[PDB]
Amino acid sequence: VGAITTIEDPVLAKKVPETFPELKPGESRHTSDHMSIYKFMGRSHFLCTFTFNSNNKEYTFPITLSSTSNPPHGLPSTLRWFFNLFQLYRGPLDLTIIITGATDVDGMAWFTPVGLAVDTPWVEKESALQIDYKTALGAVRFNTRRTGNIQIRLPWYSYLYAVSGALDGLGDKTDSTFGLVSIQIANYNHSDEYLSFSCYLSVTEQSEFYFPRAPLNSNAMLST
Amino acid sequence: VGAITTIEDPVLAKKVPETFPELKPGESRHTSDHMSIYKFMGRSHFLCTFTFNSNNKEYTFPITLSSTSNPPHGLPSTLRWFFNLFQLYRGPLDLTIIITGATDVDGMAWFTPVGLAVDTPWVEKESALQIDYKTALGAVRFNTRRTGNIQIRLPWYSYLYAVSGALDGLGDKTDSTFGLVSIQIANYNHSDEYLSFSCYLSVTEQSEFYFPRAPLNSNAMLST
Amino acid sequence: VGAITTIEDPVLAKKVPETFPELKPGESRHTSDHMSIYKFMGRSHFLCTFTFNSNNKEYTFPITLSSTSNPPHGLPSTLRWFFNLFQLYRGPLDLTIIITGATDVDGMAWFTPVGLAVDTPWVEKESALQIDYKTALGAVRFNTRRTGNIQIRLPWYSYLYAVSGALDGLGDKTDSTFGLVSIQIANYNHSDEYLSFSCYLSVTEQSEFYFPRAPLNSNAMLST
Amino acid sequence: ALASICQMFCFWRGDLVFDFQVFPTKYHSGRLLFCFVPGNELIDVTGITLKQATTAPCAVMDIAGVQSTLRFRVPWISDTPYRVNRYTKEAHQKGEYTAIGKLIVYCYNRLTSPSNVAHHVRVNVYLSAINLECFAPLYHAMDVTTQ
Amino acid sequence: ASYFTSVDQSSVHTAEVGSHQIEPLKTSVDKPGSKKTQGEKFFLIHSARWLTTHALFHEVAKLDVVKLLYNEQFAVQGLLRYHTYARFGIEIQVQINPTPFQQGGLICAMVPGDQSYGSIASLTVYPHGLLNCNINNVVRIKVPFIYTRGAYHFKDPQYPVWELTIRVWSELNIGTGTSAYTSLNVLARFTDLELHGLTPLST
Amino acid sequence: ASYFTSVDQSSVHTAEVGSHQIEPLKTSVDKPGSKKTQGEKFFLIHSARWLTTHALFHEVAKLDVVKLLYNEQFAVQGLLRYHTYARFGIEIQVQINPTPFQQGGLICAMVPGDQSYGSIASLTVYPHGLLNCNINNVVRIKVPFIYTRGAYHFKDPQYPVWELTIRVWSELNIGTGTSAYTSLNVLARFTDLELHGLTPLST
Repeated sequence: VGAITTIEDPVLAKKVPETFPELKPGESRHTSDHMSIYKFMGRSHFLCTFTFNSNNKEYTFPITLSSTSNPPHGLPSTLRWFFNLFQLYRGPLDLTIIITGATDVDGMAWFTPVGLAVDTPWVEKESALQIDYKTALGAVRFNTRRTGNIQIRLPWYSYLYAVSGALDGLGDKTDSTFGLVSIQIANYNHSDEYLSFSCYLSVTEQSEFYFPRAPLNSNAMLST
Repeated sequence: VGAITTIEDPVLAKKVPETFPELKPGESRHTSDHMSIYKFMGRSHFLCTFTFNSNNKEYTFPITLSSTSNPPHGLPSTLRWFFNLFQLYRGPLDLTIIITGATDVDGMAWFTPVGLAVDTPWVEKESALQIDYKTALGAVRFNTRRTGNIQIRLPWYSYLYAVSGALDGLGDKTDSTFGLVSIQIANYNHSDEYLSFSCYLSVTEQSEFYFPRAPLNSNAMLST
Repeated sequence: VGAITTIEDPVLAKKVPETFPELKPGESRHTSDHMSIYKFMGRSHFLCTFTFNSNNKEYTFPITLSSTSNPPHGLPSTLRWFFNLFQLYRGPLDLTIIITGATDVDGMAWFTPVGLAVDTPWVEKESALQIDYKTALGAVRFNTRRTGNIQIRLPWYSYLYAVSGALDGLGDKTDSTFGLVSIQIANYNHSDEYLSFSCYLSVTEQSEFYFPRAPLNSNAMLST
Repeated sequence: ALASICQMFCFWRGDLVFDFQVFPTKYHSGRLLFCFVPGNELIDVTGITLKQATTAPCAVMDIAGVQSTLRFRVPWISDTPYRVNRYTKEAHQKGEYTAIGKLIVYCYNRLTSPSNVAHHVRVNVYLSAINLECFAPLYHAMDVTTQ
Repeated sequence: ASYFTSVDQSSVHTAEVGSHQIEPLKTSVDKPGSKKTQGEKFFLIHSARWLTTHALFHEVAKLDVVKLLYNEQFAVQGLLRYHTYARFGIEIQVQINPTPFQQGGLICAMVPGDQSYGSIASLTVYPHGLLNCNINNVVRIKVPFIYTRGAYHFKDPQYPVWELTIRVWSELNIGTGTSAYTSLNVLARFTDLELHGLTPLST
Repeated sequence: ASYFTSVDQSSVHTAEVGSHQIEPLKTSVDKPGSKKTQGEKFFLIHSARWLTTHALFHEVAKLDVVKLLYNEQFAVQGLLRYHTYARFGIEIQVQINPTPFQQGGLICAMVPGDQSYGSIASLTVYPHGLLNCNINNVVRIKVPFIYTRGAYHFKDPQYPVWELTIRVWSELNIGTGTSAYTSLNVLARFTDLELHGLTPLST
């Protein structure tokens, strides 16, 4: 009987459809499930990459959930796909960056909340900020010889209830930015050996997601 | 929910209509009601008027509930309107007549049931009836010097179950007459000073009314 | 101690003033009191007067509580003073009129609620109304030979909550009228002997009074 | 009928219940909007658009169905407890009114229909009252109000 | 069921998503706005000067209360504009600022309808209060609703309900050099306000 | 204690006369006007035509809900104009009038913020309802409040809260001579409306 329904009436839309005779399809054989969001996005995913061409230059990139900004500057691949399925987001993120190439390089990375005075996004230039201004916001000082990779949790500091990935114009310039991560290099002296970085973003267990949207039409998804 | 109904179905026609939210409109502030028939028509209303141009002439008028007879001979104003709302009538009436002008005038008024030998209606002529025939039917003898007004109850004497105001042709000439009231004047000797009469009809508490009709189209109602 | 107070503070304004030593001044020797309104205005007071100069002319006057209309057309003497002490009024009135001079005069007086089609106020002219229109509103038919005086209670019929005596302009033309009383004369034939009327208004026990005003400055009170 | 009862009276109050009766086929479709506009009857009602009308109380009706009749009950709204019969008196006066306000009937959706049926649906308007009070009788002949 | 009433054959259940959420951390801590917080607040009416050149029983400020409260300026305009009929009570503030080197006094009387004739010296009959440089600079008057109909009508009102008046009760006087004037203010609010009769026609 | 707050040394008791009277005979029998009777009623938004020349996935009416509800026309303008911040839910009516000789269908989807990119064919994910000439001419959609701040700001809003969209779900078609169009209407009301932030500056 369940093979006929009126979908123009939403009350009958929650009916359990039946068509032919069936059996219960047993169980799933592997223990964990892969459809829980906190697992699928539990895996880390790609974010961005940049290289330094000279000593004592500082680099800065925002983490922008906007759909409008197209890669190489923006969210590529999966993240661009994942943050557009749902309307809102809040809660911390787990950031992992990976160092390659040259060695014996000191560096100090900090995190800057949205709106505060900070270097221009996606621009590689000498730092304009007072050294006293940097360490106040908090920072980690890392050397490339010993580790070469850093896994650190970005906090949630914002004056917004939450951040959104689908916006247009005047709103998209403000609400859609999560925060800025910056990396300064020092003692790069030889310009050879090609020091390069890469970032990887992950989602925590304290993150939330709200109000499912529609997925992106194929011409939207891109790659670097 | 009461804002929708099918009036082509009489069972649902007795439904209590509701449209918007409402409150009970308190009370009426004056004690008596004016929509009870025995009150509205409790007030007296106009009937007819006539004047005598010479001594020892007798006048006679029927009380006719017919709609066909147009004033000055017929029912004017309110009565013409009131006796056409309902189909039937029965029971006594309260008659009040008022005398004006000349003084020291004896008069004798009687009441004649329908059908019996009587003077021609709406005609002012010398009495054709035996003086012995008058007082038998009953009469009141009044003098104009002392009173000048008389309030007397017409009885219900008829061979009909009831009388009707809406009739046509052969029926309207017979059933539609309630009875005849006549007034004879004597000792009018000086033709000056202009003796004149007026009647006023009222409805009793013993009257009845049956089977509501439709009210009269405006071209019907008239005035003297 | 009661000889000192602050009248700028209304709470202490209800204090019982004492100044010198006193005794209770016994009793009032006559039983009834004259300061109860329903007694002082229980007495009747003057209203208006008019005379008829020819036969079959009709006269009409409104009862207007307005202060603006100055006598001879308006409220004279006491009434003009009494209806301006308080803001509002409602409830029936007791009207008494008195006939003088010529005799054997039929007349019919009626009462017309405010706003309905009626003769022009304070104008003596032949009646413009259908005789069928008069008796419907109700009327009393009186002869001057027998009585010569009539005491009749005007009803309260109005679409206003109450009527007011102090008004200006657009309001004073409408709200301030209680109702219209009219008197038609008939059989006045000899123009001699000077038939004249007078009215007297009284207040009932069902009347009310609201919100005391300030009494009238002396240049206001007038006489006919 | 309701007229011939009140044409003899000065004052009244209550709720006038209009009953709108459509006479369509089953194949027409469309809606109407009955917009009640409290006030007096001398106000200018014509300069009102459709969007401005949904503010005032209204009811939207559908033409197709097995219910052809809409009962619409005007709640009594006035500054004075009783209205009055001015038609006896000759001319207008400020503050003395008869109606409690005007009714409007818009065209909310257009009227669609195939070729083989008539394109216009006549609608009768009934009238009757409830909680009706009266007083102060008189005699009057109320002329047809035309337009 | 409020006012707009749909009568339909074909209708259907609505589709909700989620539901009203209470705030564990509030954005704004003030009471949620409503009629009682809007209509009933204090509003300013008339502001004039009181000078020594005003003789006895001169009229400093003659006000029409309801006519002044209805204006685009005051947020109570929001309700009154879309409602045809109203009835209500009124409250009044009269605040002045004497310097104790001055002397004199005023009277503030709420008269229903109009003053018309009746005596000036009797204004102490009407609900009133007295300003004096000796005692107090403030009065509060609160009067219920008085009128000859059921309710007020804002588009074309019959006659002004409460027409406030202020007379100089004793001539103002000062010494040599003392400030010769004082400010004067009036405040008013509706009370227990009740509305009826929605309508577009105001626009 | 509401908002306007007097702080005075010299103050005094007010002088009442009479007191609030209930009506033994009411002048108007409708509920006394208030917020719940004003703000929450149904209002009209957009009225357009739906024609056969509209291809598949053509957009009949693109609406901005909150921007349209705020206008001098609708009496809800009364409250919103004098309040700076608000939060609220929305309800939606979409009413059309098919004649059964026609065929086709529409979709009415409430999208928060903007559509932006995401697929048209997925609009059945958003809270929605389907119009069809076979079944029903009416849909009701009711959505709670979604936004990236605490409350909406009417003077200079960041981005439109609920921007409603309507796409043609299947091409309209008729026979020979049949009426080629149909009316289309949209209704909306605020729900559980809460206000804050009084202010003159709107005028």
